[PDB]
Amino acid sequence: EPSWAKQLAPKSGLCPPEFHYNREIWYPHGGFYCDPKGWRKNTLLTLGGIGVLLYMTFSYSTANEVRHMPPKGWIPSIMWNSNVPDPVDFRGRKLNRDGTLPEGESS
Amino acid sequence: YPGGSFWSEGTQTGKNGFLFGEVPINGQPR
Amino acid sequence: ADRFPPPPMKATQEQMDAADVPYHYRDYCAHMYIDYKECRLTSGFSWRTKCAHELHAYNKCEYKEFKRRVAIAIEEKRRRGLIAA
Amino acid sequence: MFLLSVFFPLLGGLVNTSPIARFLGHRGSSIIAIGCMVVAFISSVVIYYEVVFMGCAVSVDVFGTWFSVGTFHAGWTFNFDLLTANMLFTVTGVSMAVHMYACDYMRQDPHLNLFLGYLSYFTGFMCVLVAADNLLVMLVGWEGIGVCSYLLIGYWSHRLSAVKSAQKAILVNRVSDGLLMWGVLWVWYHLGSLEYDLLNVYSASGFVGLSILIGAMGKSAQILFHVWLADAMEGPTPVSALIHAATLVTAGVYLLVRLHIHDEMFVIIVGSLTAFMAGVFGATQSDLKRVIAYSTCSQLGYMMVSLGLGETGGEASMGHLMTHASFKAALFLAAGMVISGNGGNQHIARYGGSAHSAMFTMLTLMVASLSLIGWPELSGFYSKETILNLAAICADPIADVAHTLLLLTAMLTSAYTTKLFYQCFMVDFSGSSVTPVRNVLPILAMAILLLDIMLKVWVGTNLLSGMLFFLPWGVKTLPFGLMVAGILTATAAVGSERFTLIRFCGSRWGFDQLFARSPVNPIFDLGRITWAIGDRGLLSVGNLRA
Amino acid sequence: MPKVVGFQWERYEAWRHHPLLQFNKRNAFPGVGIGFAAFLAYVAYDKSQP
Amino acid sequence: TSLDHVFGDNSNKLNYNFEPMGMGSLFIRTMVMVGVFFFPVFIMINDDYKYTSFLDKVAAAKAA
Amino acid sequence: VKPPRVFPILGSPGYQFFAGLWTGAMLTFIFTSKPLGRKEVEDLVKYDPAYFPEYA
Amino acid sequence: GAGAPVKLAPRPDKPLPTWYELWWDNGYYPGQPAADFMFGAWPGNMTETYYLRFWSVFGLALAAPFYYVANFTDETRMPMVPQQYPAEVRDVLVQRRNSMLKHDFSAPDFKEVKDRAKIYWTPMY
Amino acid sequence: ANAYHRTYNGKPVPPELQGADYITYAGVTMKKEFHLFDTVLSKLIGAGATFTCLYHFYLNAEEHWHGDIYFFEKDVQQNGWD
Amino acid sequence: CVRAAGTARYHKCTEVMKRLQAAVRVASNVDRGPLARKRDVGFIYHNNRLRELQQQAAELEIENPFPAPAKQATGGY
Amino acid sequence: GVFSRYYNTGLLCGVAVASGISIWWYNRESIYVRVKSDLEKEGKT
Amino acid sequence: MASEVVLALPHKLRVMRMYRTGLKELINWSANRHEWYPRAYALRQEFEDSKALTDREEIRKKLEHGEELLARFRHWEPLIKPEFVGGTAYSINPAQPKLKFIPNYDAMDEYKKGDHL
Amino acid sequence: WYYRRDHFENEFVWNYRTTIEALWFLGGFTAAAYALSVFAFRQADRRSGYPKRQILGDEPAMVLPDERQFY
Amino acid sequence: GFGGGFLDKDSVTERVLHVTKHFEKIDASKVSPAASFEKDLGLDSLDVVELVMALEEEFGLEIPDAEADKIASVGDAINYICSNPMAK
Ligand SMILES: CCCCCCCCCCCC(=O)SCCNC(=O)CCNC(=O)[C@H](O)C(C)(C)COP(=O)(O)O
Repeated sequence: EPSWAKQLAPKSGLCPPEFHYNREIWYPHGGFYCDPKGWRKNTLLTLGGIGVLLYMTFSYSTANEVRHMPPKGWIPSIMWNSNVPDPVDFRGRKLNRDGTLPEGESS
Repeated sequence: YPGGSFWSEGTQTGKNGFLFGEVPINGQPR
Repeated sequence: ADRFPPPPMKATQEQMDAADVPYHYRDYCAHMYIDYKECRLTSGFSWRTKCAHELHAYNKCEYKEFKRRVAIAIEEKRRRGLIAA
Repeated sequence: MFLLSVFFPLLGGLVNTSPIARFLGHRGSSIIAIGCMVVAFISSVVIYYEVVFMGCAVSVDVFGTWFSVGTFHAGWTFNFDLLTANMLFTVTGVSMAVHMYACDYMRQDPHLNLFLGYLSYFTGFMCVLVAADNLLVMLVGWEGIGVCSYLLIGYWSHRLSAVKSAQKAILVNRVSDGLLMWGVLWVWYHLGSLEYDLLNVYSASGFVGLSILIGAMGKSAQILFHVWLADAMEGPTPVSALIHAATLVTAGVYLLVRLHIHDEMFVIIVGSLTAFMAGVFGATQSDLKRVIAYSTCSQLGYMMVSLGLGETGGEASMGHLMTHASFKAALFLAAGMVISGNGGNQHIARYGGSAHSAMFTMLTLMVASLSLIGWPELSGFYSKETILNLAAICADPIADVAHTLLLLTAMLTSAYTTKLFYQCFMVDFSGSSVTPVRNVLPILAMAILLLDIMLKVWVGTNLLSGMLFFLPWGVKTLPFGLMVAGILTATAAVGSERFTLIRFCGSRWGFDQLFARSPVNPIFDLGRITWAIGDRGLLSVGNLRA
Repeated sequence: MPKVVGFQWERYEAWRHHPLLQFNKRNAFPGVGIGFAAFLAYVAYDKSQP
Repeated sequence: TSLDHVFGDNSNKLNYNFEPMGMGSLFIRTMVMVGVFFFPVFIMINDDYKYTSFLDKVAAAKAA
Repeated sequence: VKPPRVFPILGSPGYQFFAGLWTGAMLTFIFTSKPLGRKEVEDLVKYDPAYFPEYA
Repeated sequence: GAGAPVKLAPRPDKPLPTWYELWWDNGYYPGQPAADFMFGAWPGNMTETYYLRFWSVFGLALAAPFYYVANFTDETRMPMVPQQYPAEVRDVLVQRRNSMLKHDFSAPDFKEVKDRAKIYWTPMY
Repeated sequence: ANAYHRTYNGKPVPPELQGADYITYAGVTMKKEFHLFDTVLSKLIGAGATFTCLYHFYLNAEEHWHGDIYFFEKDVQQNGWD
Repeated sequence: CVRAAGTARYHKCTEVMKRLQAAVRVASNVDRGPLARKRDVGFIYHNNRLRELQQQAAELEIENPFPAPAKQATGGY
Repeated sequence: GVFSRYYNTGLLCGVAVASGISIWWYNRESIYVRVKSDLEKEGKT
Repeated sequence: MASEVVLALPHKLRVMRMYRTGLKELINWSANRHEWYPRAYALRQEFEDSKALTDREEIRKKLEHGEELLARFRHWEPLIKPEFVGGTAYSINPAQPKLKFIPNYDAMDEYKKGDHL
Repeated sequence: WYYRRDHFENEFVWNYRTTIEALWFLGGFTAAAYALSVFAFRQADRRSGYPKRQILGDEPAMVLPDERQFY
Repeated sequence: GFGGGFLDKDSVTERVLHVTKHFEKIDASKVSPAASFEKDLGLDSLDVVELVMALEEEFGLEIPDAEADKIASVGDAINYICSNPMAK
């Protein structure tokens, strides 16, 4: 058995024991049935990075939003965006930022 | 599934493949 | 079309713009279309219940329009001679 | 929330294909893919709700321009209208369940994470295509989903048939893409801009519609371009499901609906012919996957006819796409579950009984079959009946042929679908494999598909459903009776004596054989003639020996 | 009219007709009865009397 | 050869002669391909022919 | 050819005769429906004096 | 269930054909040509002559109704005129060549409307 | 392993493989088994689909039994025109 | 204009579309080069040739072999 | 599949019956007349 | 007609392969094995009507006619087990053949890893 | 095989087939592309309001329309 | 488990014997390991072909034609199975 084999990990428990796959190949993705030891901590860190990038793209998306026409009614985009124009209904009555009929014609 | 669960301990330690085929020697930096 | 002229339009261009009506629906039943759209696009799940009257009115107006179109076709055929008079 | 619908699957796929995946494993890759799909699905649901119900279109400046040389200006810009919102919602809802199923189906595959990453790339590039405001980004999405399909079909790089099928599909789609590029050239030269909102046409030079429709038919696997679709079953079940539900096949029809610059006669003729061919193809086979693919082709033809009918027909076609995707993916997933319970058997003649598979899979297949065949008061029922009624009132005498052809096609659809269910469960058992897999995730994916199917009925796709069009009572009941006739004939499972017609129908009309030697072997011979005869011959300059 | 010639196959794989290897009609249409009962209750509660 | 008794030996031989196609058939199919896949050329040329026929009739009638 | 044991009634001759009856009837309805529909729609309005009194 | 044993492709041992660049050898048996059906047997042993003979009638059988309906029946077949719209509204809708409203034979300028609806291919200068 | 075990040669069926949990036919044994979550979810989805179809149909039964032409002409004759 | 108008674009952003098409035509055809044919985004040469051919055929007392000229082909011209 | 001459006879009989049904449909009274007559039947309850 | 290799088979072997492939095709044209059983019995019986044939000319006539019948009836979509030749599961994922590995190639013979000229 | 294909030049001959193929395809499609180019050039000239232009060997005529003239 | 893709001798023998006894002409006591088909069991060529197909079904195998032609006795078939890594 060659010297460098001792640095190599064995076949994973996921891998079929009757399979040989020339374990020495460095694969861009991990190779065959790859399953590291501290994998859950890696997963949590990956999710943290996912969330950070999510926040960055969320901020950029809210920044670069262009609304060319008033919406037809209440939308959740109001709660995180103030650039959203005040809605105008189908009948043309301007509506408040809560999407309800204003006084004089309401109730 | 190892350990009979999806939340079981890992199974792999060591070097997964040799990038560029560069292999460590006696712990000396490459 | 002279024998069965179209009825006057009860929906103006401005009203259709405000309702954001697709331009190929700007027919002789535009107001019914507008009311149906405004009702259904606000009801959530139970749209078939709380907007039944609006749908029925729109379909009744469309029934009138379809009858008018059929009558126009019949009159045109009779004038040209395709149908015995 | 807007850019989340596109960038998030792309980032997830990049992570899944990055060297970071080495440090995660298949468990982590599945977790990441499912989370990304769910988040993008939530964003898409919010966008759909706001756009469809409150009519708020939003345009995005993303990366500035892409390239602006001369009067040609191309920009990384994204706009979300009702069409884009519908496409994004449908694609995300499909691909989320597709990823859920793939996380379990390929659990014993070695390189699962690469499969997940390529699926995520496919979904992200579909989102890119639908997010396009101008034609260049549409082209980018077209070729990106093409590349992803090439990689996914050739996932099992150890089978030559899959490689051949992938190359054939790539070349056919490249023919369509050259046609589409020529059409784009014409569109820009005669319109001066690329944004769809800046494209309003009343009468073009014809070549616009012709070339665009040909390019679309290439992706939609219509007549003269459908041969690749059957061979795509060489790939894994999730790839076929995702491709046939809401991506790739839908892109051509999506482009046509977005454009509405076609010619009604050619559209109707092509759609009717393709639908008839798909219908006769689906009832004449014994591979389970090929039948469902041909059903996909038939529904594509239905949508083609609808969009050819008119603007209202186009919106009805879009709704038909929206309803078709869900149960198409459901049929693919149920077929995959049944196949896995049958030890990889992909042939109908070795099935039977209620022991091989779970109850939920059987019920899901039943519901999907009912919806697809237009069973009264169902998801496909509404769209199919709307298209039929709008096609029973067309002003084109050409359409009269199309109406009859589509009636026959729907009857055959019910026929082979009932035959499928009958061979799956009703017949006696005739195989050797029983491993009923009852894993939670694929069952939940089926549940999500069925819930979306329920939503498509309890909530209409557009305002067209419920708009009553005035037909004689027999005419409306006609497709119902046709489905009943298909039910009866299939439950009889009877056949004819005219065996020459059988051998013709089973061969897929020999189209593969025709294209094997009319263009292809002559291309090879032209290549040999050019090289040997010209270069080494006529163009050769020999040596002056001395 | 003898038919038992050359490895009669019906009897060879007759075990395929195992009752648990068959198509179960008990669960052929699950949830349908509850749906029918709910529909009846909804009709009687909403449309019939009020 | 260790798998021949499981998946077949190399006894059977492919019946292909590796020969170029029939000259006339090759020519006919090449022309068929050219016609099917270069239709815009013919459409434009026929448009020009119809246009020049219109001009010729106009010229013939306008000088009398 | 025997029918499936769990569904033996499907092999009955009457069932297949009925299936053929319905199939053929639907198949020819496919063609006969449209002109009858057009005539019916036309005479829905033709015989009405509200539009055409001369036809009563 | 990956890892199934697979037969290999033994290396050739006789002079190659001149045009051997059409047999796809991926290293595993069985190989295939460059494309299916290109040479050798076809599933069902059918021939191109068979399919040409069949299509010679099948194509015309499919095409015949198209020509008959496009050459012997007009818009008068439909018992109704298309959807009606006010003049200021219809005037833009019918401008589209694909628009179906052109088939209203009751239109005041019906023949003129159909006259504009013809399709050209080469843009005229 | 396989949910169906095959005995062959009339072998005595294993005693451990007999009971209410095993049902044999033609010497071949299959197991009577039940899955809770699967059956419950199947019942839920089936009931949802059935109720959906039933209620959608009941809301639109008149527009099916009689024609739209018939129903709307009946409404016009009986319940006015405007 | 297009994104502000929405549905009403077919009677609201005609003039700006005409302006933009005119600008594109000026950018292209002016100093077009030695080999480039002239470009009409609004199909203006097409329909003007169509009208001239219609008039010529009317003078010619024969049936038109070409489509009747269109009032406008785009959302602009 | 299966070869049932009963299916053939059913197909032919269905063809004939549906042709007869079409003939029956061709001579029916006007839908307007039918509705008015039914409303006469509905006005006497 | 059969292929040239089958033409070389012994009369017993030729007829055996004929009957075997006929059963295979009957499965291939069958809706189910259950449909295939009576067809199998009839096919077995038909050969039983030819058991006592001696005149080799008529034997050859019957064999040739049956071979032509079978050749006319080659199924386009044969029923194959998934992991055999022509099956869908064949050649999916094989074991990696042994491949030698070269460690630290750049480290060897440095400054002299270019190209001769 | 690879030597033969890299040294295939020794296999050329003026047989019946080679000559037929060379004339009908190579030179024929050369002529087709040439005529197509001529047609495209003349049509582009006509679509820009230009008179006949002098191609190589076309008698003295107008070349290079002036930028200072409106055609 | 056992075997490098191969099953045991004993279950193979038992399955082969159980398949073998499915003939009216066959007396059970005369079936045994390595038994002549024609000379001992008195089964015709059609019977041998049927038995080959039946064993192919039982073990889920697609036997090549030449190997099937080599099959002429019980022991030959059993040893052939004992060479198959593809038999279930
Ligand atoms: C879809 C179906 C298509 C048509 C399929 C073909 C149907 C036609 C079949 C009818 C023609 C025949 O039977 S083919 C005629 C076969 N019979 C003979 O040739 C005479 C006997 N000669 C012998 O050598 C042996 O007895 C022999 C029995 C051959 C070997 O059995 P054993 O070695 O045990 O001894």
